[PDB]
Amino acid sequence: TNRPDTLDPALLRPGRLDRKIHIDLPNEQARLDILKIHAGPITKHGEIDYEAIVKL
Amino acid sequence: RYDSRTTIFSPEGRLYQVEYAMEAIGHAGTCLGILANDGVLLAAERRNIHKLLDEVFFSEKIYKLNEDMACSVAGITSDANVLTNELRLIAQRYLLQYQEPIPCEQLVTALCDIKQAYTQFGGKRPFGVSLLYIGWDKHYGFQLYQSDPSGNYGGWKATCIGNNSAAAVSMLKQDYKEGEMTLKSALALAIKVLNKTMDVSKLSAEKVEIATLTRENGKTVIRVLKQKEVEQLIKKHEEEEAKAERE
Amino acid sequence: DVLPPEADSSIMMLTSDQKPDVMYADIGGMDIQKQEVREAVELPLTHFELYKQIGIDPPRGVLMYGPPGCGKTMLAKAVAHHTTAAFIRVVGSEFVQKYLGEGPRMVRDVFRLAKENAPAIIFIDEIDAIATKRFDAQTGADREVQRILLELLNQMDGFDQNVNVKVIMATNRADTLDPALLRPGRLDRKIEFPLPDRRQKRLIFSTITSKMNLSEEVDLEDYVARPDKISGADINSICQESGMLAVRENRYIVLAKDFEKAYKTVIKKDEQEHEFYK
Amino acid sequence: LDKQIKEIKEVIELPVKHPELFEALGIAQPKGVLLYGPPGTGKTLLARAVAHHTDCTFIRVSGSELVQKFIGEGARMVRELFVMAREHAPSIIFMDEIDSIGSSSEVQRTMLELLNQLDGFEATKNIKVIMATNRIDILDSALLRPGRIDRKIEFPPPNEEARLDILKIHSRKMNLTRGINLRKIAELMPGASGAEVKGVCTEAGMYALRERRVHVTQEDFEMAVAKVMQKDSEKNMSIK
Amino acid sequence: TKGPDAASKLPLVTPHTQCRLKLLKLERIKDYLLMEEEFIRNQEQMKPLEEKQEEERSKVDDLRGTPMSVGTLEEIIDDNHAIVSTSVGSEHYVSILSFVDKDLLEPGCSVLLNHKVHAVIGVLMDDTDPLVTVMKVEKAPQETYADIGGLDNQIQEIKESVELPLTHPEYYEEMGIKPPKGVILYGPPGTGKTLLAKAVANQTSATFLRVVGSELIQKYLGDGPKLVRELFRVAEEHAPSIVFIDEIDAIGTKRYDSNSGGEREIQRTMLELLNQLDGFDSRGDVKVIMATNRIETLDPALIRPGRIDRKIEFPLPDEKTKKRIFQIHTSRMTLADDVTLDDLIMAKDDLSGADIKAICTEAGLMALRERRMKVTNEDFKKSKENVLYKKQEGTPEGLYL
Ligand SMILES: Nc1ncnc2c1ncn2[C@@H]1O[C@H](COP(=O)(O)OP(=O)(O)OP(=O)(O)O)[C@@H](O)[C@H]1O
Ligand SMILES: Nc1ncnc2c1ncn2[C@@H]1O[C@H](COP(=O)(O)OP(=O)(O)OP(=O)(O)O)[C@@H](O)[C@H]1O
Ligand SMILES: Nc1ncnc2c1ncn2[C@@H]1O[C@H](COP(=O)(O)OP(=O)(O)O)[C@@H](O)[C@H]1O
Repeated sequence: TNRPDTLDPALLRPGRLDRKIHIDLPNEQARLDILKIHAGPITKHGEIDYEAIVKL
Repeated sequence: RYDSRTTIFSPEGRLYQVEYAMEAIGHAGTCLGILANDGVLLAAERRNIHKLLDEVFFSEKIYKLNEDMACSVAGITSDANVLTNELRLIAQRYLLQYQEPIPCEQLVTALCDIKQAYTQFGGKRPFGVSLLYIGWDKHYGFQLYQSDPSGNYGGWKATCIGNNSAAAVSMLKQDYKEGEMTLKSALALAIKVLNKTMDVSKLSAEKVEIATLTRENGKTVIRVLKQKEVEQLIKKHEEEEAKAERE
Repeated sequence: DVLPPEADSSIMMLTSDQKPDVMYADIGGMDIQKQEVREAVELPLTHFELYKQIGIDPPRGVLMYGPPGCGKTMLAKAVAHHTTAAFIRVVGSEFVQKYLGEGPRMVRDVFRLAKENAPAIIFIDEIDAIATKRFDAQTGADREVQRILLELLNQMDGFDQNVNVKVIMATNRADTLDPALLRPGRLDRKIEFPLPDRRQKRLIFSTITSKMNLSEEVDLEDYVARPDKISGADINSICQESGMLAVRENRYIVLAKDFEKAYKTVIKKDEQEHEFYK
Repeated sequence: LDKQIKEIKEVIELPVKHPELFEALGIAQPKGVLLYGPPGTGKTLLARAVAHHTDCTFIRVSGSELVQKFIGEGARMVRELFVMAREHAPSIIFMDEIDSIGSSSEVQRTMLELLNQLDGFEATKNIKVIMATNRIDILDSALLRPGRIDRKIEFPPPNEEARLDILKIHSRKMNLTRGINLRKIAELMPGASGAEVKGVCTEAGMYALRERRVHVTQEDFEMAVAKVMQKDSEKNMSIK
Repeated sequence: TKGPDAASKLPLVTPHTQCRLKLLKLERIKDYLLMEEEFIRNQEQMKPLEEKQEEERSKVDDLRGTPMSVGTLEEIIDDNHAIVSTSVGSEHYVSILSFVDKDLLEPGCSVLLNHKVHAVIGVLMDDTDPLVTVMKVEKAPQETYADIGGLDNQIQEIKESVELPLTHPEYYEEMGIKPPKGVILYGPPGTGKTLLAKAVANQTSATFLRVVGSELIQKYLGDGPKLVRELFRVAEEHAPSIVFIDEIDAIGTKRYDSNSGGEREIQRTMLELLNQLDGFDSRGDVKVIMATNRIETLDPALIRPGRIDRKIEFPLPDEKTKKRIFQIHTSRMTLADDVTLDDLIMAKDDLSGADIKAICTEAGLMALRERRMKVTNEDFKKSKENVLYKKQEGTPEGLYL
């Protein structure tokens, strides 16, 4: 969780907290994939220019 | 509360900053002087002694403000250097203008006026230095003066300024004689005072520094005692202490 | 009929029965500190007839000072594992807002515990906050900590309620420590915990790596005799990370390059600096 | 510190045992005694001593305040406590803290109540109070008024003679050999804190134990003195 | 209505020394107290007629059981079935008639009833919170004014405020001036505010009320101000009287916001106290005296005309008041001719009466230390040094001024 502002050096020490994973930066293509995933459970014509929407 | 700015006045007419400076003078090495008609003596405690320090200088708390005067300082080092330089400048300016040595009181009052001015304006903080002056002049023979951070000054027959000044002055007032010191007794009294007030025992010669101003053939002589003289003096004092034992 | 006693220290006796399970030899290197703390605590709690024969009034206060990660909490854990007293640490630094000054609330209980079963011991670090030096006495809500420290001092010295209830302080860099809670009769034994030095890094390495796959090609001597200052927590972290690096590549036995990588990773100094401050 | 003992005895035992002397004198007997030692050496140990030969109900409060905490009774230290003490007609109370409960918040309410209760205005007598603390100056002036507190006693660090005496006192059980010189030990440990003498003795005993002997030597005591003292230094702040 | 204090056991012992008059005076007092004892010892002995061998009372005994419960008398019903509730809110409409006077029926006044049938017993109990009834005092501590000395202005002011009103209102009546009600005594500690309070308490024709400032911190939320309201009600009931509050700087101080949010709630007590002191309605005939060491810290709302009509300062005696206190204290003790009280008085400044008491006591103690009942000047020379050691002040203002 990124919520805790204070970070404990003892925790990040090997063992307790083995390693830290940085949430990747969306590339606007993962955004397209997310839109497709959420577009799934949606009723629509089908002629969706998903790339246009994500660029919008 | 009513602090920070030198200028503000406490509702009881107290300038707290200058009082803080006066108090803080107490965190300074012991220094004292004795009139001792036919001469005058200054002594100080060379605190902060370490094996590695070199001590190539000629004294550290004693300065020659002039061919006829000397002074000793206690407080911030930077301010000490500033004030010593200013004093030398003042003395030389007067000598140039009138072609005669500056009387001691005039030099003291000039420097004290500078200090007051600093306590008078809000731009700058008061000087955190207090000092003693010993000199001779035709007008009033020998003289000893003391100057404080607040800007006020006085003249004394004997006085100590820094560190345990209270005990030193108590002993002096209860032991000093008026018009009978003749120097040598003054040296003995000064050594006794230093011994009692100083924390260290046996008064290692390196701990203390001594200077004496006298007259000879119409010229002043301001000589700082070397190690051998101080060793002899402290040896004599210790012998006298032992003599007083069992009696 | 009067029923048996109730209430229990911390979770229970000896902070429950969950001993830390650490052996003095299991944690090697601080031989001197081990001996001093042992003489301080174990001997009086154990046979003290020799102490009486000398007639020494065995001390009850000792503190260990050293950087944060040079063997401390582990030493107290080992003492807990290999003692017989009702060691109730239960001293979570408690600023609190309602119950202020639980010092007597605890020590008395422990003393009540001490006479209930046997003399107990206490231990804790991170008491540096409660150290302070008084100073102002007027600013509200700031003197509560001073009240707590005074209650602690009174309880520690207090009266003849001795029951050889020993106390251990592991919060150090003692400058904020009140001279009141620093004096003979007060915490008496001051024991230093320096950075694991050469000939000690080897002992710690051997002790930690005792149970390990031990590729048999990595020479711990290289790190033992190598320069640079490294504390025990760092050495344990180095071993842990070397093991993780080995397991990452599905390597069952840690190999030398894994140890090298772990050593490089753990050594990061400031890791930012700013190229000034030199 | 015989002088302090004599003074405390005068102010405590005499009024509660010889009221006739005071009433004949025509001066109200003292009530309040303050003990303020900068290091604190001896302070309530004297307290425990007087407690032993109390011959009267010795009350004592030392745990900060007690239950002066979240609500449930405001200023419970008082009223009930003093009526209890007065119930046992002759008695003396001990406030080992005398740094809490009053130096100038909501805490000081109880201090004001205590000051009023100890002061006059329907207050009785036959009770006495001794207060132990360090740096009395911080203490509120009201508590320092002569009426509430009468005698003030400082416990200065023992001199060479006092240091020697306390050392002898704490060395009675020690199996000191023939050759040790307590005079020297007192001499080369100036600025003692009283408790420091007991500390040096105990550590010397530990030294003897480590070698597994039953004898202490001048060398052991010198090592003890060295161990007890702690020095501090740091360079480049040597200005002024 | 009610009455006050009943101490004052002949304040005329005026030799004040070992003289046969005080032997004669006190034995007269012994004679009248033994006879008044003997007057009540045989008073019941005479006239065997012990309530006519008993009558009527038996009815009240039998009608009401041995234990009487108490409750709050709610809405009254003419048929004697007024509703009453027990401590647990056990409201019950219940009959109420025996040989019981049915005229003191009010909502909210405690009533007594039977344990079993809950019938109203009779004695509508007339009592208040014991936390206040304890405060009532009827024992004057010591002398009224002679002991005190030098505060002619302060004693005059307090007299005008309190004593004169309840002695001769002729001036007030004809001129239409209402006497001042509230007085706040303030000054450095030990100046003797408490001394003057006791002084007036010794010569108060009316009942005295004593309260410490830090006495209204009732643990339970709320409550509290109810305490002070009931206190004022009680004081008003018991005829004219004076309520004295010592160390008032514990319930009202600058009325500052909750800040940290702890909700100390003492502010609520202060507001209720202020309302009762002066707000709406009328206070009645009740005087108020307040004592504190610091007055500025008090919030202005409490301190204003109509609540504290007088602010009386008690300064350090300089020379004359100092001499008065000094020789007043020394009077009751043997002293030597060589003693020079004026010498010590002049020698020392900034000295308060408490210090005078302390120094005289210490001088006597030192003299006893020397084994001499008589004192000497040197005794005082040592005493004033010993006592005045705790005080250490003065900034390095020794040269510039
Ligand atoms: N000269 C001495 N005589 C007796 N006990 C002494 C002396 N010097 C030190 N001590 C010891 O020091 C302790 C004094 O306890 P005391 O009640 O004075 O504590 P305190 O006032 O809280 O402060 P401190 O810890 O400095 O004594 C006791 O253990 C006592 O034996
Ligand atoms: N001028 C005086 N004449 C006679 N007795 C005096 C005088 N001044 C002080 N005293 C005595 O010394 C005592 C010390 O002062 P006191 O205890 O009254 O303190 P206070 O601060 O004025 O009042 P409180 O104790 O309620 O705060 C007085 O109560 C009184 O007994
Ligand atoms: N026997 C040992 N020898 C050396 N290092 C050890 C030993 N046992 C544990 N360590 C390492 O040092 C730590 C000891 O606690 P430490 O970090 O000193 O406590 P703290 O830093 O909280 O005061 C262990 O957690 C581990 O990282």
